[PDB]
Amino acid sequence: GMSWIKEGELSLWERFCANIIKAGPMPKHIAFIMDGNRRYAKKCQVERQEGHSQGFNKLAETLRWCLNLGILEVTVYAFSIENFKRSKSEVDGLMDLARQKFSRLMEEKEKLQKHGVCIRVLGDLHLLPLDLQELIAQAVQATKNYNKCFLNVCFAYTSRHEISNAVREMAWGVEQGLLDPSDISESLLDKCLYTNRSPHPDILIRTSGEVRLSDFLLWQTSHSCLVFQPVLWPEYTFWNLFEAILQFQMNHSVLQKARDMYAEERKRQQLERDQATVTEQLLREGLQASGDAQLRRTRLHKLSARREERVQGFLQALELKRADWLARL
Amino acid sequence: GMSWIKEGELSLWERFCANIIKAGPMPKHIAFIMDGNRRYAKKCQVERQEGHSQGFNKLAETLRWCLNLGILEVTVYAFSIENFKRSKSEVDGLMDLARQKFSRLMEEKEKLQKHGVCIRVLGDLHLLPLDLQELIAQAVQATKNYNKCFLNVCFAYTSRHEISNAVREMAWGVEQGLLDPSDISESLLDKCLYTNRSPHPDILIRTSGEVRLSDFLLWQTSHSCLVFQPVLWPEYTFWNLFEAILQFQMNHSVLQKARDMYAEERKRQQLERDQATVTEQLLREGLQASGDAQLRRTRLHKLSARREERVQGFLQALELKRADWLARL
Amino acid sequence: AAHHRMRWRADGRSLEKLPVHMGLVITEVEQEPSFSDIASLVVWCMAVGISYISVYDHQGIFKRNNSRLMDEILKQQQELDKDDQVLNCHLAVKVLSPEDGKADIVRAAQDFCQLVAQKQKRPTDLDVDTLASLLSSNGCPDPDLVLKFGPVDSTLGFLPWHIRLTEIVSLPSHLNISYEDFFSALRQYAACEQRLGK
Amino acid sequence: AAHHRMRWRADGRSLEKLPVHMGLVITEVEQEPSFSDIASLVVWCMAVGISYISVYDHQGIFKRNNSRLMDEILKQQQELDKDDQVLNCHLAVKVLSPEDGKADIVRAAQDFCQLVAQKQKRPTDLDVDTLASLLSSNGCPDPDLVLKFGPVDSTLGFLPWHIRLTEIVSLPSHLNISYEDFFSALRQYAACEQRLGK
Ligand SMILES: CC(C)=CCC/C(C)=C/CC/C(C)=C\CC/C(C)=C/CSP(=O)(O)OP(=O)(O)O
Ligand SMILES: CC(C)=CCC/C(C)=C/CC/C(C)=C\CC/C(C)=C/CSP(=O)(O)OP(=O)(O)O
Ligand SMILES: [Mg+2]
Ligand SMILES: [Mg+2]
Repeated sequence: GMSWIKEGELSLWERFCANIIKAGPMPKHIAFIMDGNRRYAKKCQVERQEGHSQGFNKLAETLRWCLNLGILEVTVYAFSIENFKRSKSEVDGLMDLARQKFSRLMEEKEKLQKHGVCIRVLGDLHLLPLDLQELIAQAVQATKNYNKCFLNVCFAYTSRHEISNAVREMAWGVEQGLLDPSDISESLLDKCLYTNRSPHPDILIRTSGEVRLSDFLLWQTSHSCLVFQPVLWPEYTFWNLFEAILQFQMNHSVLQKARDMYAEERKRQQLERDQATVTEQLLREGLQASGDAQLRRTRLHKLSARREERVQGFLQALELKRADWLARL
Repeated sequence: GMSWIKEGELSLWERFCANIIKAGPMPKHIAFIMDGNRRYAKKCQVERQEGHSQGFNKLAETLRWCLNLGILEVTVYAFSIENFKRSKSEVDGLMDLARQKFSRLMEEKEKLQKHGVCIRVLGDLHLLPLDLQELIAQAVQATKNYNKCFLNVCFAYTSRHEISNAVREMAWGVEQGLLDPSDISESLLDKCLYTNRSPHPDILIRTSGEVRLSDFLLWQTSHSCLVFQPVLWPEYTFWNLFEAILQFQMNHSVLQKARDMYAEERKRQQLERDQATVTEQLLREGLQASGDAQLRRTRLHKLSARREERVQGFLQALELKRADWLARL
Repeated sequence: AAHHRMRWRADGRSLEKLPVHMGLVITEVEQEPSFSDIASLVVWCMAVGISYISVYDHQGIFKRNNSRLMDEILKQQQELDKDDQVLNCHLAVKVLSPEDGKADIVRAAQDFCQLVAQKQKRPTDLDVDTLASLLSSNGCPDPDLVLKFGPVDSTLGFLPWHIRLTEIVSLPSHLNISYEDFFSALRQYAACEQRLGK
Repeated sequence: AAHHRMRWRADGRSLEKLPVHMGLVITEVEQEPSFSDIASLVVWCMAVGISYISVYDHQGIFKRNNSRLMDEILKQQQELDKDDQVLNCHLAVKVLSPEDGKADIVRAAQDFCQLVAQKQKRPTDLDVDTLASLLSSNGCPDPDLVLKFGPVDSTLGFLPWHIRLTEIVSLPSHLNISYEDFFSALRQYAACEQRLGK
């Protein structure tokens, strides 16, 4: 019923295969690099603006496929910072498309509240036209408290800009006294990305023949099933999506083993780093020579606890700063 | 058939109760402080030498009880270094008893080889008369390769002298280059005691009304069931022994829990000590900052291995020095 | 006054003998440690005239909760110049654990074997009298009496070297210990007899 | 002569383009590592003219067995002045593991946040160009091409920051890799096209 998710059920064959794969592990979060719109427009002999508009139609149809498959969170690469280097005519065309597609979202409100659709827009959003920022902000504010499904539009986004911003936020926390520099950790950087509300994608899909990530979710897709498919994005089918899920299911056991051992090893190296730090403060100022009193055990438990409360207080400030939005008004 | 273990089976009631207790944990090694011979002689109005001779009769009878109960290793306190301060007449009487009881052992050889009786005599044996040393050495040499049951006579023994000698052996190993001083450990000191061939006693029994250990197996009985019984040693009965075993069975679960946690804690503190040592050599000479290469893991595995071979080579020398016996000739 | 100090001193002086060093071995560790009972025992030894008291448990709980125990001792000692009262208990009271037994004898062996390596000492120079002076309690006598509380019939690794002649008296629990029970164990020690091998 | 050096150089020069930095991601770790196959790939890149080669596995086996791999590389490089041959491979070859990716970006964040704490730098002074120069590979280009071997469809935490534009070509196994297979992947990279957002 809405303009951002098409209304339609799976056909018999799609439903049947879906039922079969749903007997195994299913992805929770799928990320799309929607690529090939312009080649598709040239192929059909239509204007490049119609290639991109067909691209939005395929998005809405694909979110319906995910929702029918029980995949409730989707991240899409809608506009790169690098895309600002296209012609004004083409850049204008994409901003105009976003102006039209957003706001249509707003007209279709309550229908979003009915389906529980939370819409997040992630990127260095200050480079967008001011009107587009206010309209993005209104859509994000309205769907803030919805949780039946999640769509993350990466607009004016690159991964390096996202990662550089996450460091800057951690540096801001140090500058304001919320954190010590020793509090920085891989898990802390996770919580300072724009994607911090969602788990890392199970699958990265990139369409058209390109076998590169193009500055998209580099941090987040380090252990994700990577699927490169030749199809141009406006011609994406249910079966392209199905094939990608089959790829995920084939990799799942080894990819989870690797994911588990990475986390097992990262925590083990953090224990060694803190164990040596507890000894450094213990080797200094007298000698430990302990022992039954379990002094090192208490200093280590107190070390992580005081570290936990600092980062927890730091994040409440970071969300508060991110929630402060004159733009929704 | 032998003069050091009486021949006789359990009566009906002893056999019945034995069967019942053998359904639970049974001691493997019991240590006796055989005390009260002289008060017993005064009580029966016999000479003090007959009190001590009744004391040997009770030993042989008690080893038969243990053997019937399936308890195959026994350690007894036959003569303290402190006992040298008794009168010459009394000291002479005890040496003469040992001269007679040993050598009778030698006459009863082959009967020891038939029952697999290994006889060990532990103490600062150089303070004994030279003839008594040669006769002890002949008995110990003859039963060296027997293993059906074990009796350890502590003769001219104290625990402090035993512990001081164990340190001296470890110091000797350092002096000769077999060990580094950092190789000394609680487990190494265990293997340098005279009792090193036997496990630590499950029970310490002391007879007569004395509630002290009198420099006996202090290191070895740190987690042993201590049983103090008023009975004078020449009047020891099967039921005194039975009562002590019941005490052991009552303490067994908590005593093994304490024994297990002591060993769990001792090994944990040794890991911390070596972990910090591996870092000290790693913090010195560059910085570790590791890591995936598992450098600390290899240095720790190599540390204990080179420690194991040193102590293993040290002990082969210690037994060789202890086996070198002009005295058996 | 108190007064009461004189009465307790007259109790200790009336015994045939009194321990100079006493150990308190607690074999059952309670969930919330009963410091008050432990502190009462310590204060009674001090009031009757015992110079050194060692508190021990196999799991090292009292060593981990040392300041809560000293606080309870000094609170109970006021009833019946805090710095003088504090150091007087730091010098008479030690809180021990397994590491103070076998691990300390191993520490003394390493240090002496370190001197054999530096040619400063010979293995033969380590008699039992030398080893005794190298332990942590070099300037404090061996325990004369040990009060062992609880259901375990073991010293549980307490000072194995020092208890060669210690009298070991057992009481089923420390949990509501009374002065009469504590002093009854003192009468048992006073009547003990040590012949020293003779 | 060899000679063969000229033939391999003519192969690299014939391609429309060649990687300056290439990564080798091994997603399946063999029981006894196949250093010879890995060493052959490294030597081929050097012979055809690739300046930097990074070897990677998620479990850090090649980093733990670094000298066995460099030995095999230099052995295979002799066929088809050892100090000059050694340092030439120490400078062109790096053996990487997961810690060289996300853990290194965290290291750069700690050091910069250490300067914000010392008032030597401001958070706003950290643009994407500054962060790039603060990483471990500050003086070495980003990988142009990654050859990924084995059955896993993931980069497994390899240099997440540096692979923003890396072409990723997949081969099912490195286990008996041939020059023709390796050079076929080079033809794929040569034909790749990067429009840089335009
Ligand atoms: C944010 C925005 C613009 C619109 C909002 C609505 C929305 C999320 C639409 C989906 C985003 C769509 C349709 C396209 C993504 C923009 C884009 C240039 C993708 C690469 S296709 P290329 O042009 O590169 O084609 P070739 O590779 O063939 O050259
Ligand atoms: C080694 C040797 C001597 C003989 C070899 C045979 C042998 C092992 C015999 C068993 C050892 C025997 C019988 C007695 C142990 C010697 C002794 C003085 C024990 C304390 S009884 P105390 O005299 O103290 O009696 P109270 O306390 O009433 O004064
Ligand atoms: Mg494109
Ligand atoms: Mg006696």
